[PDB]
This record gives sequence, structure tokens and C-alpha cells, in this order.
Amino acid sequence: TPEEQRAKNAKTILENIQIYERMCDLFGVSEDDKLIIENSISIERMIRVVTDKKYQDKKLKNAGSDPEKIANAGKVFCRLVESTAGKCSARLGMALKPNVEAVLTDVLGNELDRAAVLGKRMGFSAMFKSNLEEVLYQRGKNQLKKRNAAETFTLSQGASLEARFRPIMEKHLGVGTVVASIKNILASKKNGNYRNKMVRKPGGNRESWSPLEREISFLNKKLFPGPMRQLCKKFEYLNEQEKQLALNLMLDASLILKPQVTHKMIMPWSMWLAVKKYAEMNKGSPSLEDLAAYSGVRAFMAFNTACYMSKFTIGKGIVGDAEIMENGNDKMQTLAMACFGLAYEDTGIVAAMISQPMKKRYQLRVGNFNPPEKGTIKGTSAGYFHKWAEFGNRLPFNSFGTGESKQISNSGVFAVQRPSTTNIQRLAELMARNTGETSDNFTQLVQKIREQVGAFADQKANLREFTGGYIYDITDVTKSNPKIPQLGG
Amino acid sequence: TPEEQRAKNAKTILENIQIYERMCDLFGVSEDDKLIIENSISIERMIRVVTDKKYQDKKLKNAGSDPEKIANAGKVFCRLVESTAGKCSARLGMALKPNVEAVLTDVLGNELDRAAVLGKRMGFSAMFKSNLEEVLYQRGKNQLKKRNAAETFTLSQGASLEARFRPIMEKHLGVGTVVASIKNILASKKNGNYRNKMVRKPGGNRESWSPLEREISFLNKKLFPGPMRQLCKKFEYLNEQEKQLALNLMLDASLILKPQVTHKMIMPWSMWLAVKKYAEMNKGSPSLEDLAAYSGVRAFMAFNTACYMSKFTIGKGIVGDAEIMENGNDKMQTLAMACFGLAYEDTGIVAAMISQPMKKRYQLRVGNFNPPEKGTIKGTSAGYFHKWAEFGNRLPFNSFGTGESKQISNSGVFAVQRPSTTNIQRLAELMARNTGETSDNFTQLVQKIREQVGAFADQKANLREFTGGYIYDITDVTKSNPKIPQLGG
Repeated sequence: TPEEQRAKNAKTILENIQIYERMCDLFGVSEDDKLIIENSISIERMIRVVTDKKYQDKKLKNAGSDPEKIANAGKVFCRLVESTAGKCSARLGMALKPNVEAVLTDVLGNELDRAAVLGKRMGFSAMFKSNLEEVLYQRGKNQLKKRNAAETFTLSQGASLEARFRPIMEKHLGVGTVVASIKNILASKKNGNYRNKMVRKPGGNRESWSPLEREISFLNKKLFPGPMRQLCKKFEYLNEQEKQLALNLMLDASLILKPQVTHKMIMPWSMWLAVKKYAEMNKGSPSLEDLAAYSGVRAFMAFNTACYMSKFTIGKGIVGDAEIMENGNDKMQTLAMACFGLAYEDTGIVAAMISQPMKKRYQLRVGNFNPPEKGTIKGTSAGYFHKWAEFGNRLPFNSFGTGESKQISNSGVFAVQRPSTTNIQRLAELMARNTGETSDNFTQLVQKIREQVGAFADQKANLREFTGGYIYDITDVTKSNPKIPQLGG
Repeated sequence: TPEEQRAKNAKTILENIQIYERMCDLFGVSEDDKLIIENSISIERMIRVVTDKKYQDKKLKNAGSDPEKIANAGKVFCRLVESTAGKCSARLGMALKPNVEAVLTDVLGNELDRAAVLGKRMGFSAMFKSNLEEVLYQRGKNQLKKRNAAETFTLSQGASLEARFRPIMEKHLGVGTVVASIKNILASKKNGNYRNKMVRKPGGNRESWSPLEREISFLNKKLFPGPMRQLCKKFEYLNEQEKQLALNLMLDASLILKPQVTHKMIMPWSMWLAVKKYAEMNKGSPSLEDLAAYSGVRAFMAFNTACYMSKFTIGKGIVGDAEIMENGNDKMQTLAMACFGLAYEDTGIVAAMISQPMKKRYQLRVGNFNPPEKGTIKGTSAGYFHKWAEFGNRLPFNSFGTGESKQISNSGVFAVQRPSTTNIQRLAELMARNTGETSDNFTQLVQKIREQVGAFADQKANLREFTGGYIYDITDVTKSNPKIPQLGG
């Protein structure tokens, strides 16, 4: 089956490629300029705007009698990079919404109303944009609405998304994204700035239910087994302030605790195009199905492949303010961060894989990715993840558990006078948990969080990776060369 | 929106102008004598007396049977400047309370019972009077009641106000004003010289609550983030002596610490009239909406505009006692101080903006602004703030904060053996602050104040302005010419 999954993935990407090629020709993009990651972003952006069904309802509500509003409902704009003589600039490409719909309906089928097929791939793109926004600008103008601070922001990977995508992206969003959503849903229940809703998810659960259930379900799919998932089960029976308090403490606990939260890679569509043209310029050996997965070393193959000759803008100006500034390899880091979701990964790990030193925001420099008045083109530094690694989704051992099967209330076939490993107390706890015990949960789990943090603050002594874990060479997807990132100071 | 805010402001001032024009004609003021700032003050004064609802309740309580008390309840007096042959004097203007009420109800609407509409503009005027009193005479006869010393007085900007205004003026009053109020409220709880009360504030908070809450809220709106606002949250749970002790130390800390406290400009109503007549004498180019803001360089435009030809009294006598005395430009300084609230601003900054040397009380001379037996008129020195500056409301960087987003408990997708930036200790502090930790706060925050002062006593090395900050020319609202006030001795 996984080979056929790589094939369906390869077709999915080939569709995105065919759309993008058509989009590039549609706005008049020059052949070399098609490679541009900024152009990837611009097309992907335009597709979000067109596909924003909610905002289209609202647009209609204010579209009024004005013939200028009505004509601009037919036009679609795309700010794109165009180059000449090694210099580069923006152009305002324009095509009608039916032109965009034609390409989309042609490649994905007339039933774009299969919200699953278009929304899956566009969720992944919107997530990549959300990633890049998150590394860029700490979401300030959105958090002035979404009302929460920097630590909450760190756990809120993917929370730059338009609301419609948040259901689609369930697995990969950082726990804070869900938490912030719930906290803001309680504000919406005061403010009326919202419409409440009901949904269903085939292949997962045919349950037919609201944001309340949906969020709690996603929260259960994320939280740590035992106490935190038990708080997740309690959650419908917390009062609203108890929900906010619980959310806060769980969010804080999630700053340490790393239960199942899903990584993903999303390279830009122009990098997928770059992979196609690379395969072409390699004369019939690099095969996209070999790269066609949301997981595993195939992702590092694809990124380092893009690291041969892919192209992007350099503005002389900065996403910065002081006189200290730094090079395109920092853009290359930013791209990598956005592509693999590295924003809360270990910089030391990354420093060894990228095989160059890593950084914090006080040090990070980049451009805006938005097509320029004037600037210059640049191409990729070779092989950049000169070491790779195996991906993953949870803590090494989470927390200390019970005996695995022994030390329970002993059985006795043989008629012999005996001691016993008497354990009726934890047996009665297992009965209490499976019967759904409900008295003293909030505080109980608050305390359990307090002491679990302490236990973890011991467990750190070995709580570090899946036990084969090292930064192997690109000559060593074979995991032959186990080596550590750093000793310390 | 800000253009429309300038328009509503311009209408607000035009109303004040129409009231003042009518007031000037009502007491028989000569056309040139209408410009007089002392006349501005006298009208504004009379309006306070009429609008003092509390003191009108008390007046009724002692009005008794006496027909002389009853007739003088109908009369309203106004001591005003009148001039002849370059000499000047007082006249006791008289009009009935209904005459004053007619002008007010005519221009602001019959519902002067819209306490917001009249009280907003009158709070700003009463604040200007409080400013001028504060620079004049260090509030001695009020502080014999309000029981606190010179340093407390310096932080108590606006504390000359009648009580009713203190709620209205919440943003701009110096922190000491609130503090002194709280300390005197505790004395009132012994002495019974008061009635306690309840209020609500739309557009801000629909909470419906007493001076205790109101003061604590205003105090929270002022105090420094972290320790001082945390003391602000504790405050309801301090004992009464602990409140007094805390108030003292916070007040002392506020002598160094400059968290958010709001500047304002209030030029005299006769200076707004002077702006009108100036516009008139300029034949259709100076526009009041261009000047219509409580903030920004528009204020220096208006003051320097008044600096063309505005007029005021010179008495030969002095608010002074020794044989050393000095000129009308010192009145001009006093006016400026009262107009912009400069009383605790840097004299060096002001010396460069006014483009002439600045002073302390041992050097400051002025008149009483109260219409005279005999004296002479004088007019303004030209362009007086020959340099201007950008306004502001808080310290440059307050105090040193955390890392902004990095150096928290690291996440790990990749299965690799690793060090960590282990920071569980400050993570547990963030949990303690968001859970509302309550054991050891008074002393804890006393200590935090002690050490914060020390940290600040280091941080002074750069703690100086918003980083673009200089005394630019009036030819340079364009901020083109960055230059420093002084090097030192």
C-alpha cells in the first residue's frame, strides 16, 4: 500500500504542478521566474482568497449597488515577481475568477465542491503560509484580536490560518492553536462576531457535532495520556472560567509535556516545479513518486534537491530595523523553518543537520516574500541539510508508567500458604478510571500536573529521543554514523 | 477616522468659543479684552462654580431663611479684566444663573444633564486651572487638608481639582493625585467628612462600583507592568496600614519609574478665540480642524500661533517677595507650563524647544492671573517654541524583560539525543502569576521595588527617549534635523 500512497501523492503534487504551470502562464510569468518561491506564495495566496467561501458570503453582503465593486468581483489580482538584467520587480498580473476556476476545475475536476479534494491540498499550503507568518512576525495584528501572549503563541503553530482550514489541519496544528481557538470561542459566545456550526468526518468518526465537540476531540487527540486526556474528558463539565483556567494550565504544561503532535513538511509549489524541471534537466532519473510523502527522509531528499539550483529574490532592505543585517542563507534557514515546521524544534539539532550554526529571533533576518519595487535574484546554496534525521511526533517516554503486566493481585492454582504482591489500591484506581469517576477532578488534575512536572524534571535525565536518534550524513540515510549535536558550554 | 475626530474636536472647541464669545458680551467685555487669558480663566472659573453640583447641595443646606442668601443664589459674579489708555483693571461683571445656563443650554443642548458632554470639556479646563495652581503655589492651603509632602505633591499633577472632576480626568492625572486621594479616603473613613458612592464608565468598563474599585482601576491603568501592577491586583487584600505603606513606596518608586501616564495640552479658551480671530485676520487660510487634537504637533502649531499677537496683563507687583524679579517671558513660560503640563518635564528639553534657558521655582516669577486694581497690557513674544518635539506617555524601555519568545522548554520532532535550554523555574513563575499566587506579596514586591530601582540605576545608561527623539525646528516638523539639548557641565 505505501507505494500506491506515494503514487496518489505524486498525482496530487502533479495536479498542483499543472495548476501552477497554468497559473504561471496565465499571469504571464517568465520561464525562469516560474521557479520563484515568492511566485509560489503569490499563487497560493490568490487561491486562498478565491476559495474563502465565508469571506465571499461577507463580500456579497457589502458588495452593494456599486458597479466598481461588481467589476472587481470578476477581476482577480496577483502580485508576482518578474525579472530583467539580473534585477527584479513586481507585476500586477490580472485574470478573471472564471480563468482561475477553469484551471482548478480542469485539473481537480468540475466538482471543486468536493471540499475535501481542494481543501486538503489548500490546507497544507495555507498551513505553510501560517508557518512562514509565524516565523516572520509573531502574529501581532491577529493576536490583538485573539487576545493571548508569547508563550501561547509558541504553542499555536498554524494559528494564522483562516478558520475553515483549522478543521482540515487537525493533526499538525500546535496545541495552542486549538486552545486559543476555544478561548476565543468563549469570547465569541459573548460578542456575537461568529456563527456556530455542525460537521462530520468520514474515515475517522461519523459523529455529527459542533466546534465544542470538534475542538474537544482534537484536544483529546493531542493531550497527554492519563491526567491531561482525563481533563479532556471532563472538559464538557468544567464551567467556562474553569475551562479557561484549565486551558491555561494545560497550555503551560504543554510547554514541557510533549504528547502526540504531528510534524509535517510542505515545500512550496514552485519547489515542486523546481523538482520537475530538475528531473527534466537531469535527463530521466529523478522520479517524483520517490519524493511523494508527508513524512520520512523523502522530504530531506526533496529539500536538498531544491538546494541545487532553486531561485528567489534578494531585496537589499530587511524585515529588520537596526544597522545589523545578514545574508540569503538566513532566508534559506527561514524557508527550511517554514518548510519543516522547525519553529519550536531544537536549534542544535537543526544546526547539525543544516551543518551550520542555528539562531533565535534576536539573530534571525529575512525579506517579506512580497514582490518588490526593485531587487536582485539569488539561487540556492548546495545540499544544505548536509546531515538529515528521522522525524517524529511525541516525547521519548512521556512519563513513568505502571508495571507493564506483573505485580497485580496474584492468582493461585497450587494449594500452598503464601505471601502476595498486594495491590488492591491501584486496582481500585483502574476501576475508578474505567467507571468514569467524577468527584474532585479540576484540582486533582491541577495537582497531578504540578507533580508530573516535578517527575518530568527528574525524567529529563534520559527524556531525549527515540533511542536510535542521531544526525546522520546525506551519504548515510543508512543510519550508520550515530553522533551527538553538542556537549554543552 | 482621525480626520473626523479632528472635526468633532473642532466642533467641541467652536462650542467653547461660542460660549466664551457670548460670555464676553454677557459681562460687557471690550473687543480687544476678549483675547485676555485672565478673562479665559475667569469665565472658566465661573463655570466651575455654577457646575459644582456637590457644593450646590451644600449651599442649599446652609442657604437658610435669609433673603440676602436667596438673592445671591440667583446672581452670578465674574471678576474680569477691562482696559483703557493702555492701563487695565478688574470689573465685577454680573449676570443671572439663568443667563449662564441659557448660553450653555443653547450651545451644548438643553440636556446639560448629559454630564459627559459638559463635564468632559470642563474637566479639561479645571485640569488646566489645577495645572496653573500647581506651578503657582505648591497647593499649600489644600495640602493642610490633604496631609502630604513636596515629593508627593510633584507626582500629584491635577490634584487641585474638585472631586467630581477626578473621575473624568482618569488618564492625565499624575499618579500621586490618585495615591493622595486613596490615602485621604482612608482618613475620610475615620472622619465622616464624606459620602461614599458608586459609578459606571461606558466604552471602557460597564463595571458598577465604588471609589475603592475606581481608584484601584485608575492605579492599575498607571502602575508599571509586573511587580507594581501585581501590587495593584493585591491591593484589595492589603490591610489599611499596608495600603498606606504600599502607597508610599509605590509613590516613591514612581519618582524614578515612569510607566504609562498621559500627557495633555489645554490652551486657554481665549487662546482658542485668539486662533479664531487670527484665522479671521489672516483672511481665510488658518483652519481650526488642522489644530483640533489633544495630542501631536498640532498642539505646538496652536501655541506658536497664539504666540503671534495674544494679550494678557502685566502687574508691576509679583507672585514673589524678595527684591529680585523678572519679565513677561517668565509669564510666557508659566503659561506654556500650564498649557502642556511641563511641571515635571525636563527643563533642558523645554529650554531647547522654547529656544531659551529654563528654570526652577527659586528662579520662576509670575503674576496671579486675577483681575487687577491697576496695571498694563502686554502681547506675546513671536514663535516661542522655535523648536518643537513629539509627545509621549511612558519610559523608553521601562525595565529589562525576558527573552521575547525563545529559550523556553524546547520541543523535539526529530529523534536525536540532545541538550536543552532548561528553563522550568521561570515557566513555574509564569504558572504562579497566571494562577494568581498570593503568599508573600507585600515584602516580595517591596524587595522587587528595591532591586528594580537598582536595575534601573544601571539601565539609565540608555533609558532616555523613544529612539527617534530630538528637538526639531518649527521649519522641521519633518524631523530632519536630529540634535541633543545639552552635553553637561
